[PDB]
Amino acid sequence: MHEAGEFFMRAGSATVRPTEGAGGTLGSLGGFSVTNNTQLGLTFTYMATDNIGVELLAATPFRHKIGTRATGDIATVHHLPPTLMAQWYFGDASSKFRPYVGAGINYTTFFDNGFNDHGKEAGLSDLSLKDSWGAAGQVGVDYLINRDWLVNMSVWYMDIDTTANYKLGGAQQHDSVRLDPWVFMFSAGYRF
Repeated sequence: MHEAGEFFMRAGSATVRPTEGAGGTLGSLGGFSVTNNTQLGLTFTYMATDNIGVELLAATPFRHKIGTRATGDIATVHHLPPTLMAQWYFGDASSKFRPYVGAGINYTTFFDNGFNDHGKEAGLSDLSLKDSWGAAGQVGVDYLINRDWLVNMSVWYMDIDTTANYKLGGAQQHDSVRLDPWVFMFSAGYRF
């Protein structure tokens, strides 16, 4: 059984290295400040029945502080470490490694801190950080180290969307926030 209903569990070794500029086109706006820490989790890949499967990466709880010029740090904010990365096998039959092209999607949901005197007392405003989906296209390759276990290697580039707004005393805000740091996805994989 090397396809369809295949269950393979891996490690959640996500090496994040935030230190880029702003985007990657020809603009500059939306500064951010997040701490790097997410190299101790676990991944779970499951195939349906067509060389296609979903990979769920879960690790420690993400926590950081707002680093925008708007206020310059003042409120708290936490995201969800649990992300879903789709995987699809493109052309396979006999090779030295087990390639796989897919797309990593960052599942962002659940509320967080940030509220204040008026915000908290108003159960709104301040929040900003809302749910979103950080889908990004990328490829991956797994080296067959052993016959009972292998190693999966993958990486990212830049592609994520995040909504920043809420109800400010009875208003509808909306701020575009993106945070796609240098996160490396690599770890061992085994049938599970």
